[PDB]
Amino acid sequence: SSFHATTIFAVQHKGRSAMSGDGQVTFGQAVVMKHTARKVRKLFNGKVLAGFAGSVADAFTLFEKFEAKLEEYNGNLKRAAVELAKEWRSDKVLRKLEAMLIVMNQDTLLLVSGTGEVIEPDDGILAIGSGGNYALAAGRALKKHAGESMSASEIARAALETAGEICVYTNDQIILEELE
Amino acid sequence: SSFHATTIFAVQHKGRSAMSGDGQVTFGQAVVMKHTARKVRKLFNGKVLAGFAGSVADAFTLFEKFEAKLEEYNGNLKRAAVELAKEWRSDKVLRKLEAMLIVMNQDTLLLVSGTGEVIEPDDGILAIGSGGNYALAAGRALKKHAGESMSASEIARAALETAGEICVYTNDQIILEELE
Amino acid sequence: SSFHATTIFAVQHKGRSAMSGDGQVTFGQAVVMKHTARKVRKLFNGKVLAGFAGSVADAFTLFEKFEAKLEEYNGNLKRAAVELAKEWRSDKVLRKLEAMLIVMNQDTLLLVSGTGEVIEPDDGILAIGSGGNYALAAGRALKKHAGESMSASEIARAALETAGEICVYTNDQIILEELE
Amino acid sequence: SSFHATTIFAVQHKGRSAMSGDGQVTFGQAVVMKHTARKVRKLFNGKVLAGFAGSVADAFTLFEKFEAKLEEYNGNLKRAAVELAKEWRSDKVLRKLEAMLIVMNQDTLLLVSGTGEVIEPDDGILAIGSGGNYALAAGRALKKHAGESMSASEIARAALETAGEICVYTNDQIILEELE
Amino acid sequence: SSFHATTIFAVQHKGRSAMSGDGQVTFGQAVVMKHTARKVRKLFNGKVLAGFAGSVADAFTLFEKFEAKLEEYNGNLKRAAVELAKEWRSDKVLRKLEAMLIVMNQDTLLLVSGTGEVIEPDDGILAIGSGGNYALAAGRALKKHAGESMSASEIARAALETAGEICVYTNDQIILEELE
Amino acid sequence: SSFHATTIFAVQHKGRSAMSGDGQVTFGQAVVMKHTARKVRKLFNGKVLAGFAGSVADAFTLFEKFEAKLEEYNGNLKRAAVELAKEWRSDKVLRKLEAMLIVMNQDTLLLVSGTGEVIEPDDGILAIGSGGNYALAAGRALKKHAGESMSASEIARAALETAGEICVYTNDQIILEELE
Amino acid sequence: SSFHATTIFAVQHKGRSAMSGDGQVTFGQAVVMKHTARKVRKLFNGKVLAGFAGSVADAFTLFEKFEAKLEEYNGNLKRAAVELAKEWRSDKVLRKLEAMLIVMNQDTLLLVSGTGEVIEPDDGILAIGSGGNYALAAGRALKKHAGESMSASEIARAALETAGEICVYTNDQIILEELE
Amino acid sequence: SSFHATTIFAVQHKGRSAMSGDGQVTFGQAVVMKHTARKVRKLFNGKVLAGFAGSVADAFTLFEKFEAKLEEYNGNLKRAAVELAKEWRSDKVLRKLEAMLIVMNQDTLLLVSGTGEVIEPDDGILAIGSGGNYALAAGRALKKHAGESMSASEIARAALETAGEICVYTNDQIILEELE
Amino acid sequence: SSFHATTIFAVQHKGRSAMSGDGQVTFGQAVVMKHTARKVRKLFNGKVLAGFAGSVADAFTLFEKFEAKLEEYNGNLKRAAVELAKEWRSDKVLRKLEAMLIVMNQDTLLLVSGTGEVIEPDDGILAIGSGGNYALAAGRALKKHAGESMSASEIARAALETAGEICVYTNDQIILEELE
Amino acid sequence: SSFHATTIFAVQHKGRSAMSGDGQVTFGQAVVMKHTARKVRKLFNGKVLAGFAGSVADAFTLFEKFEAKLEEYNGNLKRAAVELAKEWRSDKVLRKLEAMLIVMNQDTLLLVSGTGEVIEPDDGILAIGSGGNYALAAGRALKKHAGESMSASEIARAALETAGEICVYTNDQIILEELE
Amino acid sequence: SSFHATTIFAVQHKGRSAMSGDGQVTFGQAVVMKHTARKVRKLFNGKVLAGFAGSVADAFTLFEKFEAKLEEYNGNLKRAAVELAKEWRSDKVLRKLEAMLIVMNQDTLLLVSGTGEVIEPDDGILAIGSGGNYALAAGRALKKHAGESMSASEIARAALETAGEICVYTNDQIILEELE
Ligand code: NA
Ligand code: NA
Ligand code: NA
Ligand code: NA
Ligand code: NA
Ligand code: NA
Ligand code: NA
Ligand code: NA
Ligand code: NA
Ligand code: NA
Ligand code: NA
Repeated sequence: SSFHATTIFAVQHKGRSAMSGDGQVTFGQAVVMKHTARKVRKLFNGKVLAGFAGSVADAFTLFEKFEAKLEEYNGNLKRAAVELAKEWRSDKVLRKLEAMLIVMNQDTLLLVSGTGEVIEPDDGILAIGSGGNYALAAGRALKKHAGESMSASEIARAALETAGEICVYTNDQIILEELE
Repeated sequence: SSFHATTIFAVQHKGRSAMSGDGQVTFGQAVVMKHTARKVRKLFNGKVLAGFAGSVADAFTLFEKFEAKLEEYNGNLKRAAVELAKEWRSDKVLRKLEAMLIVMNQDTLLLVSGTGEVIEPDDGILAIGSGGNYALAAGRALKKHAGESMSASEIARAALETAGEICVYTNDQIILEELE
Repeated sequence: SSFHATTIFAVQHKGRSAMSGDGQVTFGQAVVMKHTARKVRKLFNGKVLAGFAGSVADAFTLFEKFEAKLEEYNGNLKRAAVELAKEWRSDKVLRKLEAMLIVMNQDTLLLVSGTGEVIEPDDGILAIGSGGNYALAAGRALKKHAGESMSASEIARAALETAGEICVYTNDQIILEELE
Repeated sequence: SSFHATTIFAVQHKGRSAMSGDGQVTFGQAVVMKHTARKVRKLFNGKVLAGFAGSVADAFTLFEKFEAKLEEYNGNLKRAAVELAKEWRSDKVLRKLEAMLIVMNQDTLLLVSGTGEVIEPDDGILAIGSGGNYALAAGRALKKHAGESMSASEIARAALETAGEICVYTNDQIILEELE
Repeated sequence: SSFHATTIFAVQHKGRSAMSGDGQVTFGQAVVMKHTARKVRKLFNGKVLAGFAGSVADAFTLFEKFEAKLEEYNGNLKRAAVELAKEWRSDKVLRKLEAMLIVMNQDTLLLVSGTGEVIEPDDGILAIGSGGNYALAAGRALKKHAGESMSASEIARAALETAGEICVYTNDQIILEELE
Repeated sequence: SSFHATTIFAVQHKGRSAMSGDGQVTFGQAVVMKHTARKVRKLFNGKVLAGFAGSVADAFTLFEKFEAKLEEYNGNLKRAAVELAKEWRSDKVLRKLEAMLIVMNQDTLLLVSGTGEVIEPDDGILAIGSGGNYALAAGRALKKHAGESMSASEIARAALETAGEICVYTNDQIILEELE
Repeated sequence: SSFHATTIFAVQHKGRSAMSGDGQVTFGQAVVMKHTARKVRKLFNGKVLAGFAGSVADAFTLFEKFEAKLEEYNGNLKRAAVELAKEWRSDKVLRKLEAMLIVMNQDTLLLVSGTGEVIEPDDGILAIGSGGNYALAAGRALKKHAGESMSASEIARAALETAGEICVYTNDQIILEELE
Repeated sequence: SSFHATTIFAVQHKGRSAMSGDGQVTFGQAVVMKHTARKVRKLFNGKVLAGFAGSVADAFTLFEKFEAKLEEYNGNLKRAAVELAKEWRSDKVLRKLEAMLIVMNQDTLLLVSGTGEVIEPDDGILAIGSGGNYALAAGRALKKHAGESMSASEIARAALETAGEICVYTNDQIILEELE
Repeated sequence: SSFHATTIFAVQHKGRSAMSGDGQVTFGQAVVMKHTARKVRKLFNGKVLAGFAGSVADAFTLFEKFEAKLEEYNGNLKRAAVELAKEWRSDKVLRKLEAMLIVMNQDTLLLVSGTGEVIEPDDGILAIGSGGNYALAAGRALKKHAGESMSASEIARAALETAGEICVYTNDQIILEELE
Repeated sequence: SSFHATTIFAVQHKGRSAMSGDGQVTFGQAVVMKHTARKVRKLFNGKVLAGFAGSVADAFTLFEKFEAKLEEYNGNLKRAAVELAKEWRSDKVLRKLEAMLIVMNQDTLLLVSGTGEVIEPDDGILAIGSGGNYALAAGRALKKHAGESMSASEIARAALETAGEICVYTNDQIILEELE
Repeated sequence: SSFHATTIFAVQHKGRSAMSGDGQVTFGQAVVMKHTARKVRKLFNGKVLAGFAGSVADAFTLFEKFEAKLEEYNGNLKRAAVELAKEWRSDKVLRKLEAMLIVMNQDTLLLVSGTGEVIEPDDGILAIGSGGNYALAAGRALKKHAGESMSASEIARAALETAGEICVYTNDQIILEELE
């Protein structure tokens, strides 16, 4: 695709879960078409945060499917994720997607891919999209050297701000959701 | 090279001259290193405006060769430009440069390239650099359909503003210079 | 070349200056030959810090050329750098080096490059090399949201630590130098 | 994919079997998302060791298929492995996987690939994945020249350590399983 | 070129210094033209061991050049090595060589490259050439995990045996030099 | 070069010589910087028409040189052309130019190139530039099937109009010179 | 394929319709196999003219599909074409053909393509194939500046004659068909 | 494929029909695997000569297919040839063949291709394969300029001799079929 | 695939039939995984020798398809080979294999490829695989110039030895099968 | 360059010498600018025939150099030709020319190239340029099989005609020179 | 260059020295221009045999440079070869030649390349050129397995014959020189 993924960051910190994302939709090398896209949402009656950085048709397809697996498996995030991955990597159309998916609940944080990966981080942080690695670095750092004086939302928010500031493909229209 | 040119816009409008530029310095595909670069300057005793979007050492090599060409052909901008163009494109190293130069005095506005082009626009507008074509589109549009209500500086600033809003390689730290 | 550049991070914070770097020397895609390289040094009687991530033969040529420039412009970092850049971009050989130089005295921080760039950052941080952008994201973030409880050297070290943890070309063998 | 395979090593030495593997999950050129993956498992009631460096949806599809072949051919490692190969290679999707499979019981050791290869080594060692070749050379050297003073598990862990030290894609978070 | 570098390994271990090398000279992808090439020599009245895996016309130009720098700087391996590198990286012809040089005296081991690298290993071992990395993994594995019962020349030899056994560009015709 | 040549057409018809050219200066694939460039001129006291489609620095260099050969050889177009070609193809800088030169006088029409060609057409028509082949086809046709009711200027003019109408790289700001 | 398309030109002028084409069949870069191919035909009882420059097997499939479409929409050229285009762009095989179709009845001229284009020209001329754009330039020109002394068939023939004379892939073996 | 087509020539001349072919089968760039291949056969009770220069599995599939179309359309070379082409170009596998088919009966000569070409030559001669063009030039030269003293089979043979003598992919093991 | 083919050589000499192959299984460019592979086997009850260097799952698909064709065609080797070729070349996956097949009985020796080639040699020798062309050159040379003093099995053995000596992809662990 | 070489043919037959050449000057893929070039000339007072398909500035530099060698070595065609080659190939500019030179006197016939080749044919014929290979095959066929009924000049003209008929880059405007 | 190297083979066997080469000069991919070229010569007064398949102007530059080194080093072949190599590899043009040199006297046989290689074989055989690797495999095979019954000159002759039989670039017009 000529559209660049947006940037999504997620973190669990002191009993709190947050997921932040910017809104920049770039087409081609350089042209911004939208500034405020919303690529982070709540699923399963506000019990789960989901972030998909690709197109909305692919986001909805994956959200619906993940919702159905969550019902079929009684809220078990890990199982629903593994089964989604299995389906995703065998689907002729969706498998080729570059954009990844982050799902999280109260207990755990997961990265799902179209090549069929399901990855649980070791420090409660995942990041994806064009800016994802910069936000990853900024959050990891904030949580380790400033964890005590910052929360999960202040962290998700700062990580994305740092990334907007260095990534040309990430902007400063930050959307932030938390689980309570 | 891995450093992107900043964006420069120039306009002659109703007797006034102005030049503007953003400050975004990007290295590689996506990484911003500086936000407030200055690449628009006054030369030749505040009588010309010059804009060069490439590196500093090339800026000084070119600006010095330009000064010398002016104090050689009696302040004639067209002739000094042409002769700088002749020497630029025959220099083993400098002629490979992608970055172009804009010089302007009270009377005329010129683009100079290291392949030896000297171009004087038909509509009082030149633009170069990563966003230069978006600034060119914005400024031409304002000058033709809203020129009666905007000054040369208003257009200069407004063109850069549009360019920054749509081009990932151009930001909102605008620097503007005017003659007189 | 096949040899990757090590990673170097520089920061001015609260009147203090620091510069860290790792020691991983990687050859080709994936083969580490050395873990404890020293690519950060003091110059001009311990008044400036210099980091160059390229080869030793190029580090010596550039550290000696900059030494000449410093004594020839009496300690003035900016004028030395600009003259270094002009020399570096004119040199048939050294002009092609991808690796860059960071120089800093107690007043200011500069990046110099073989293409002839000289860049002073806006927020007192520079970083270069393989893991540079991760270290730059980690450092910018800690300064904004944890500046009031971390010093220049603590930030330098944590930004290199963050970078080594996410970047395969950056290790944990950190060298840190400061000015008083 | 963009995800790099982890490193897996297997060895039969003096009647003992052992398999080691690291935890590094690298995405794209240089970015580590996970440090502690588990890609080495036990199957068939602790009679076989299986290593698969790939994604988990793929690793489960293969561990399931192989288990089904092992019970159909009554624990015969080679018969199950050959029939796995046939099926793997005639699968429109999984056939394309770069990630290979190592399987072993108390009697032998076999690499299996989506191209349909089934290879038994001549010297009791296989290794695969990003760092596989470095593990192989370490492992083989130790077996041949230090084999009276190291056991299978000692060698397995040492070959992976050696590989972790020289390969940027292999870390030091070593998981080791043996056949009791 | 179309000719592949042979393989060379060096190690310092319990006061002893050894350097081993194979003899396989391969032309193009796959044709072996010689099997007993000698690319390991003693220089400086049997006090230094030098190894260069590229062509003879280059290996002599470098050995002569290196030996002059030694007579000029009175046995100082490090100094001569750096001056070699300086000269080498500014030479129009020799700067482009892929093949690298290893020099070692009783006290130290050094890799020199035509891009101007001078690298002392942390662990007493260097290896270069087609099979260099395999020999590096082997020798490192031997020294760490079977160092108390193996000598420097015994390791040099073994690391090359392993390299030859797994790498198609490395044969079993080994040459071995040591310093007492 | 990123600049596209403009389009030039030339014709001798019933004792008349004309040369027409459009004014579109395109940079990159698609961006028009100027509409009215003048790339056809008179040399040698209005006795010769010259058309060069490249940059002005190259146009002037070539016009001056051609002027000097014309004086050195007493107006002989063919000889001055051949000597220019010889000089042009040996000059390290100019030889690589893509744009060609058309010169004509009362008696004859010539195409000169940087690879050293001098070509006299068979039907008194030459064309060059982005649109040149379309203008060539349009003129050839006009002169053969409508020669009697159209002159050299009406032909040069129509050929360029046809070409503006089908070539995206040629526009309708036509400049036309004739010899009397 | 290696086989080049012949050249076809179509024109409505003064109530008259004509369609010409050459017969050069070129294989590969430069080898002519045939000089007198017939790629222009009459259909639907001599009321329409069809030119297709591709292979005979594709000419028959498309001339028969268009025949079906014509009887199924009662002579209406535009509705037949649009339905042909939809069918052609859906077909797994024929959809990739570079060659295009020109159809014309006494009312109108259309171009149809495998990508599903249907284009009616603005000035009553179409052309396709190897020499198509030269024939299009020659024809457009003769109609504008010699329309009042040339008929539709005379223009068709002169445009193909002009094209053959400048295009290496177009010969002089012209076939012309008209409607009364 | 890696296998090169052999060479085949056909000619009709003074009521006689001949087809000649070499036997060289080359694999990759340069390795000859057979010298006496027979790719010229008689079909349809010795009434047609067919030649196909690709592989045997393809040459039989086409000869069978062609011979069925002949029994179905009662000896009509042209009709069967067109239906062959229609079928061939819609076949998922055979459509991709580079190699072409020549069929000729007493009255006519035809080239059929898998892109659906059916071409009758103007001058009684076809040639295909590696050396086809050289044989085509030779045979054409013989027929025109030495036709009154050479027979059809004498030309087929000579055109192949010449082809073999100048083309590395064509040898001198000639097979010759004729119809009375 | 990243697995190179072993080398296989067959010969019929003085009424004896022989086929040899080495055992080297190389992965990627240079890494040897196995040294004693068996790619030469006896089929159809000790009556045919078959060689296939690819993977064992393709070996068995092909060795089953081939038995099934021998029964269909009453042991007629050439017919079965031709029908194997037809089905191999139309198989969507197998069609793409680089590895070729050699089959042989008492009377004849064929090479079969998945592009549908079936080649019987003219001098009683075929060879395939990595080192095939070396083994071919050796055997043709021994057979022609030392034929009167070697047996079929001696030549097959000496050809593979020669190939292993020059080809980095061929080794010295030779398997030999004969037919009475 | 973008300009294609013209076709030149030379032949010695029964004591007569003759050289033919066409006139087509093609630029880029397909565009003919000239139909009647003259690239075949007489030198040295009508004792030698020279053909050079290239540009005229180059063809004159070579005809001049060769004439100077012919008078230095007293008409010795081979001595002059070899010394021409040496000089041609050591010329920083002309050495790169694809266009080759044919020269002949009453005794022999020689191709000379900027790579330094000097080739004498075995059968009295050379040909060069775009259509050279087709002329060669035509020429050779006629000489060998029709040589008692055609002279050198008859063959020369016939080989070029044949070449003009099959090659899109060669026309029928044949210039012929012979040694009286 | 578009001219392929002839094939050259040298051998020392039982105190006799021999060198053979074919005569095929091929231009581009496939066109044979000469069949009897002489690339094997006797030098230094009948004492050394020299083989070089490239052009005669390079042949003579090299054969002069080599004489000049033999005098300098008192007929010591290996020394002259080594000094030739050094100067060849630093020559800006000759450095780039693909053709290699074989020189040989009564005592020794060397291969020299313009990348500075000098190789003395271990089994008395070298070969270079298009068919070199085939000639090498043949000769190694005749020497080792039929050595006791062939002379040096017989092997050289039989090796080139074998190579010509399999390699499309090698022919059967063999030149043989010996030293007593
Ligand atoms: Na940004
Ligand atoms: Na922006
Ligand atoms: Na790391
Ligand atoms: Na590591
Ligand atoms: Na080996
Ligand atoms: Na236009
Ligand atoms: Na033409
Ligand atoms: Na041949
Ligand atoms: Na080998
Ligand atoms: Na032609
Ligand atoms: Na041959």
